[PDB]
Amino acid sequence: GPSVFLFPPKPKDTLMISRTPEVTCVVVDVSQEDPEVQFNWYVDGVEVHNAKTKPREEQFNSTYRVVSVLTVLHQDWLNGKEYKCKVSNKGLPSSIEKTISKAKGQPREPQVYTFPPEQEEMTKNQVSLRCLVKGFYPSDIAVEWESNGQPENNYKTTKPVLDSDGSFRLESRLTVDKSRWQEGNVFSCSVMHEACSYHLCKSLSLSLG
Amino acid sequence: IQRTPKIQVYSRHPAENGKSNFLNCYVSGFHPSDIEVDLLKNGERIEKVEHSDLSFSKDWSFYLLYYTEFTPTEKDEYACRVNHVTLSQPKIVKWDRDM
Amino acid sequence: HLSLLYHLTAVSSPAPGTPAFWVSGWLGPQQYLSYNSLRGEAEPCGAWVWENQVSWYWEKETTDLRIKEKLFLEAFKALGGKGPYTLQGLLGCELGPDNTSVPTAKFALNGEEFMNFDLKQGTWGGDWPEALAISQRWQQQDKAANKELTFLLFSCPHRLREHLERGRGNLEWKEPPSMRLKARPSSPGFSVLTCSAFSFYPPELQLRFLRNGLAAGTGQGDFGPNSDGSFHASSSLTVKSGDEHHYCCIVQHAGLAQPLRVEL
Ligand SMILES: *[C@@H]1O[C@H](CO[C@H]2O[C@@H](C)[C@@H](O)[C@@H](O)[C@@H]2O)[C@@H](O[C@@H]2O[C@H](CO)[C@@H](O[C@@H]3O[C@H](CO[C@H]4O[C@H](CO)[C@@H](O)[C@H](O)[C@@H]4O[C@@H]4O[C@H](CO)[C@@H](O)[C@H](O)[C@H]4NC(C)=O)[C@@H](O)[C@H](O[C@H]4O[C@H](CO)[C@@H](O)[C@H](O)[C@@H]4O[C@@H]4O[C@H](CO)[C@@H](O)[C@H](O)[C@H]4NC(C)=O)[C@@H]3O)[C@H](O)[C@H]2NC(C)=O)[C@H](O)[C@H]1NC(C)=O
Repeated sequence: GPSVFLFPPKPKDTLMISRTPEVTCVVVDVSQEDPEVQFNWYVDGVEVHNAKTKPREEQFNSTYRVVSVLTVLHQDWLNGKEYKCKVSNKGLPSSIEKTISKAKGQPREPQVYTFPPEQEEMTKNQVSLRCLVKGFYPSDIAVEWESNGQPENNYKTTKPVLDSDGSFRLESRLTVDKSRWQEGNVFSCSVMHEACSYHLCKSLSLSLG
Repeated sequence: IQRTPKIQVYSRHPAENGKSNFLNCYVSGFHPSDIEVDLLKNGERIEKVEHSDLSFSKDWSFYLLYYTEFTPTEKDEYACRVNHVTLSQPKIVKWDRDM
Repeated sequence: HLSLLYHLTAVSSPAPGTPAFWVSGWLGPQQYLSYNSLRGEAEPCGAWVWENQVSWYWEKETTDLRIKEKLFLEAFKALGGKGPYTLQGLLGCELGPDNTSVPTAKFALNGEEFMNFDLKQGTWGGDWPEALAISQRWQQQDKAANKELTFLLFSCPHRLREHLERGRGNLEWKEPPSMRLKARPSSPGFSVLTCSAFSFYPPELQLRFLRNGLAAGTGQGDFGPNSDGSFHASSSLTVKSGDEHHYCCIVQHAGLAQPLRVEL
């Protein structure tokens, strides 16, 4: 039986108007007996025809893969409209539907907290700058780091998880050279959220010290 | 976002054979602004074709009127050919006098 | 009542030999103004070419729209996000009863609203990072915001009220539509009834279908401009082939005292 997965747009794409937020409908386990996959897309139960399908790519496990990408209006996604991908194929009785959406609920602004390396952690190759983001709803959020403006490569960020008050929390750690932190470079945790003014949240920058 | 053109082809006055008139090709609801529009008589493109200003509607989508002075017959056919980044092939819409 | 709206468009990469920036100006549904960055001059369109108009009017329009041309093109510099850009503005006014005008100032990047101008405060606002960027670039300029305040709160309400005096006529224009109601075969046992309205103004028009006097509905509509400022509409309803003569088309229009019933 062929499997359908439906992915939401990257949060950053939905918070910047000059980026393309796209939903992504994916079919695996399509038999060579009969490909011929056919997509149907609905925004709030209404069909649209702007979707683009790539050609089916063969996988090394001798099945097929087929992806269909629909661009969404920034404000449709934020107003919480539903995106329904419906896949047709002669390896199923009837088609299968999957629906994806932004979550409904009163949006809450992130509370941001930055932390420098503790002094008792400073004869090591590199040092971590910690970033704690919580009190936000919904869970769509973008988190990156920058020094004196310029973006940064080395950072890991936890998935948003629900807290005991119905808001979401996560953490991000930037690893940096002990020298770059000692040379008094300025580091910032850049957070983007729906409920933030211009979608850009205020955080306090870190600099030793 | 990108939006595919809607294409309407209609005459300025009711189509009476032998009588001077205006053929219009209306292209609306499209984005971005770059678009190509040719009016076709018996399959070949017409030369003396004017057009209105690239303008846009409340939803920000662009629109444009192409038109030519002409005298329709009983056997002559007219169409409108449109290319736009959202179309992988030129789209022909043939003039129907009914509308 | 009636409105004066500038429709402005700048693209960061225009096609070869096409304006990077152009504007159409509208009094209700009629274009009175055309401007583009190639020509550099604001020009009247249609009957507004005949307007009993003051001698400097069209250089006030050129002056104001050159400022905006330069601003719109400055906006792209504030972005530096590689991929190409379209910036649109909907700017103007409509009169509110008792010597008052209600203003409009919206902006779209790549075809979506992202920014506005607040006439109460004198700032560019929006919910979007790219709104902050352009807003901020437009605020570090030679009196950009004061020019925008002036353009909307003084100039638009005057221009509008002066067109009501001098161009009253172009807008009270009433041309009722020429009508056709025709039948074509579609799928076997079925016909397309098509009701056509030709060269009418103003553009507000209601077409619907009757069957032996009874409401048969509005059909599927459609609507478009002509090259001469008139409009065009068709509505189609599928009927039983052999039932066609039981149907007639009712148009309603500002141009007609009483609704007009069209036979096949
Ligand atoms: C033949 O080969 C095929 C190709 O697979 C290959 O993968 C590559 C990467 C390599 O590893 C090689 O091994 C292969 O060549 C096989 O296809 C795969 O089949 C499996 C099983 O069906 C699919 O597994 C699912 O994966 C999703 C997450 O996938 C994302 O992340 C992957 C990287 O980690 C990546 O491979 C995927 O492509 C996909 O990437 C995303 O892509 C989009 C755009 O295209 C991006 O925008 C995203 O950013 C990107 N994401 C990331 C991250 O990178 C996973 O969600 C599925 O789990 C669901 O179902 C489980 C059971 O129900 C459950 O455990 C999960 O919780 C989840 O279920 C949902 O969970 C939420 C909880 O929050 C609930 O709310 C939902 O209700 C619930 N729903 C359901 C129904 O329960 C699952 O693990 C895999 O995606 C697919 N790979 C590709 C590629 O298409 C094929 O199976 C194989 N056959 C055989 C017999 O070998």
